Amino acid sequence: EDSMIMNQSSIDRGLFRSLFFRSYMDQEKRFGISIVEEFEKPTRATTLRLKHGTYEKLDEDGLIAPGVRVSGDDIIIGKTTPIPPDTEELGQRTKYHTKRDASTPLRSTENGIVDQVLLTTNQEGLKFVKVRMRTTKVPQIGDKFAS
Amino acid sequence: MIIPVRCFSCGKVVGDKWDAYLRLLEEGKQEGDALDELKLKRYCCRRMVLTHVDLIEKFLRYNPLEK
Amino acid sequence: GVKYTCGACAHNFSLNKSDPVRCKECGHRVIYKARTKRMIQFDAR
Amino acid sequence: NGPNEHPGAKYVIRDNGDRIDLRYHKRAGDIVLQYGWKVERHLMDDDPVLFNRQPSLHKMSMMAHRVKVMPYSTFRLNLSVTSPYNADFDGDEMNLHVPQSEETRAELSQLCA
Amino acid sequence: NFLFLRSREIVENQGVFVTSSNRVKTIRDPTLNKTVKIRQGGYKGKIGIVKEANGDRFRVELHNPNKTIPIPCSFLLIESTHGWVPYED
Amino acid sequence: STTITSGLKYSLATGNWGEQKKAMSSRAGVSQVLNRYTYSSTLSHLRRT
Amino acid sequence: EPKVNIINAQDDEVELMLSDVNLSLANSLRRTMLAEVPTLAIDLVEIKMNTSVLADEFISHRLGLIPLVSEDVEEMKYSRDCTCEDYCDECSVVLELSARHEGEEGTTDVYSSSLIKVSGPGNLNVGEPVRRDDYDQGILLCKLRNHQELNIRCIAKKGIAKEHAKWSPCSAIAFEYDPHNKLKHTDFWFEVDAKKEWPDSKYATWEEPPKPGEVFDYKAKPNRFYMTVETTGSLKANQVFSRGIKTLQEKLANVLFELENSR
Amino acid sequence: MNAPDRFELFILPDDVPKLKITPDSRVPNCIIIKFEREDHTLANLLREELALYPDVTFVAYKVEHPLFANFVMRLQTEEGTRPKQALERACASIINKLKTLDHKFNEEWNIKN
Amino acid sequence: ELAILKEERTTTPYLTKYERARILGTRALQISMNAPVLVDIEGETDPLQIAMKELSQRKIPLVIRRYLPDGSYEDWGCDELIVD
RNA sequence: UGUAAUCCCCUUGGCGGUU
Ligand SMILES: [Mg+2]
Ligand SMILES: [Zn+2]
Ligand SMILES: [Zn+2]
Ligand SMILES: [Zn+2]
Repeated sequence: EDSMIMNQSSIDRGLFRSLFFRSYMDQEKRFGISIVEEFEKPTRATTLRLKHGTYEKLDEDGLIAPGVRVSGDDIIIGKTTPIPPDTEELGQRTKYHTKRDASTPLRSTENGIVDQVLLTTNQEGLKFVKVRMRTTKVPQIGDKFAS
Repeated sequence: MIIPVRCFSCGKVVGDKWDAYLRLLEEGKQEGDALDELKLKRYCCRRMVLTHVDLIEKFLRYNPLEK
Repeated sequence: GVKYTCGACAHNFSLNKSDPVRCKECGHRVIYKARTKRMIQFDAR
Repeated sequence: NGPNEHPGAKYVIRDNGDRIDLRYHKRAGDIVLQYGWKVERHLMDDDPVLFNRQPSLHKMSMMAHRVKVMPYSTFRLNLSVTSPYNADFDGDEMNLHVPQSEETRAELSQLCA
Repeated sequence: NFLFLRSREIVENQGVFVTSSNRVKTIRDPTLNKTVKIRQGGYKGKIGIVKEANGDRFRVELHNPNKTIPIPCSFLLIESTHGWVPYED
Repeated sequence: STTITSGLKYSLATGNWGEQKKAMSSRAGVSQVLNRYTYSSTLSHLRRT
Repeated sequence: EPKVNIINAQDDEVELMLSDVNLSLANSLRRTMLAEVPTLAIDLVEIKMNTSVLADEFISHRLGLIPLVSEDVEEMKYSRDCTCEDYCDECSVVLELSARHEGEEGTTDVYSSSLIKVSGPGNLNVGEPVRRDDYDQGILLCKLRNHQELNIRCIAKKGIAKEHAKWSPCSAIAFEYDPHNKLKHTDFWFEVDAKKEWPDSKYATWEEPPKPGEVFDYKAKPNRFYMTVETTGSLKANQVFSRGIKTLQEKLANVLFELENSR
Repeated sequence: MNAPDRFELFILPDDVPKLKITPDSRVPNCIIIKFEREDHTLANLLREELALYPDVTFVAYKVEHPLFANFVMRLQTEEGTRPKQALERACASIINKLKTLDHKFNEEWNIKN
Repeated sequence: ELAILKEERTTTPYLTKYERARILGTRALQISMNAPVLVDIEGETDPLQIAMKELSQRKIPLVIRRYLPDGSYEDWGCDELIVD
């Protein structure tokens, strides 16, 4: 019924093995005269409503570095947007939420190696990043082939 | 992209015969005679060298990203 | 604090999260991060 | 065994309806089960499940099979049932629906088998 | 020692009644997100990162394939500033 | 200068061949994202009617 | 009762004829040589720098397929059976590769001859990548241009071809019996005449063709088997044959011990 | 994603016995043997060796599924002989055959070296 | 009024497959909710299997109420309906 | 004793896969 049998040893030797790249884009938006988004590693204290993933793979500038293995739901771009502070200045020792998280997580079903990170400026002069992820896909039961 | 180390079907090592194959073809030998001179009997091995396309010579023409 | 590489002349430098995104010597607008210093291991399979 | 080891469970539901998530519980071994609670265990062998392929032209396009857990990422069928489903293995996909009650399990095993 | 029991059967005070607890009967992982190396088992010498640290069963994602595996604490070597250290970090 | 620039860019970006405020009743799908899955697919896409 | 007769012998291939053995024994020997003789192959790659145009895992896969000399692999232990923390010298071999291109013109080829053995078991002849001669450069691994460098450290472990095809010592084992089809084990497709439409076997001269008046013999069994064992250079042909026999013996002895200890 | 580890083809778990024997009561003097982490290599060898013994009246084996590394063998001997003794005799006989084969190959290789 | 007397019951005396499935499901659910079991259990543990064992022995304590189109109904005990 | 986190558009259009 249109199935086929493949040699496992040929697959081990590199038959029909391929390479997969996926790129992610993000940029800093401008909402007003001094309301800008920032690429940064958000902290559990100064930001609220964080993603359930892990932020420990981000660098100081909020961007992951190439060569780092990533898994699903990991944060590859760290971005925060400002929020008007609440009355928490009552008795909080500077530990009050002023920013909201807008980070970009890796897709839940995908994982791989960070291949190349690009940082530049858009037409408007704001920061603009692109992250490319690389993985290898080996043939297995269910993959589609054709003559 | 670059000559495979092992033949997919059986597993003979063909990765060390690319340079010799090119040298033989340079001297005017036919492809069949060149493959015979390298002791590639089974056609499963012969297709590996015969149908290989060398793309790394095109990737190397781009300026390296670091220095 | 973190290294960067220019996209044209491949010149290494660093930024302090306040400099304009630009290569210091050729003024290119596209720069790349440098590879991590962690260990990278593969299963050779 | 927890939600990562097969056979395992994902939730424990008390009588009042509260759900205990076993991923975020640090004292899973310190849980005692009382009669009448529900355990959302993993799918196991010989569980009846409804199996379906679109378009569902006739009533033989939805039939209930018995689960057998296997490696790799494809559903597997005896080839005799590829006729009622009008299915072949050149890329077709099929839908699986899990009953969630004793009554529904009995209906699947006694009517749609 | 006071417990505030509420029952739908009781109508008085919307079922709320106070009863002492003595008169009733019942009816931060410091190795998380750290590079680790495996020293025993079928994954000897593979670098990973610890993801789950409930207890005595650590979930470590492997850098070599794209998968995450459970592993006992005794099988790990946590990286430090001076080489590899066994499970005493 | 924004009129022509925005009109051309919008029509080429979205594929709706017309003015931005007359998106309905305009011929859609004229402009498509180039298929770069393989070389033959790109060549086929560039010669499609 | 079993007999062996060698036709051709070389360091890399032996062509021999087995006789007075069952077909099952010969096939089990072939299967054991193909997928159950332990060899040594690179199993972990630590990439300290790779600025070449090839992906890191591309080069890792290529490295794993390079055959390494596995003569004394019996003395070596399996990685999972070694009580040592991390890897010691008795369960792993460490090779290191460092390649670089100097000058602003030309292309540098990275060969398997550049793999240098750093550490391994004492006085055991294992780990060195296989070379055809003293002047054979070996398997082409990568290519580099100016300012591209490859600096890696590889660890070789002992395994069998069941786990991954890179540990297989043999390439292709030709196997053949009954060239003249006296046993009628196959039925020959044909258009006009089946005799002149099918090429003769390469061992057809080693057996007398059936007589025209001969009747079918229902009491006969396959008795002589012709098989050629080709190796990748990690192990010699005689070593492959002998170690396949020894592996089969060990498997049967393990079964026997299990039976005797079951009671 | 769901692909099992390759070492599970030959590495035996601690709790799994290598060799489980259960009697077959439907016919006299018959046993069913379940080999774990084995395949046609050992099975066919044992089967064709045992088929030649005059006191073995039935021997067969099957691999239930290619995705699981085990096989099950059915053996049934005469009244005088216990089947397990026949299995041991088969193992020892094949070992002797392999030993003499190795000796003869070594002699021939030394002669033709 | 709406109930039909036992002497004048005219529906089929057999357990239809829908009634069998519904009875088995309800009995299995009730057993899973710690209802008393009316048959001896040898080694069975599945509620559905216990329900089937009860049904085979005509020990299920349930009543089928079959609704006629006009609204009248017949009450049949599961112990008096013939099961195949 | 310092104790770790839970959340996601909509509309549209195109391109596809299985019949
Ligand atoms: Mg189809
Ligand atoms: Zn070949
Ligand atoms: Zn520059
Ligand atoms: Zn060791």
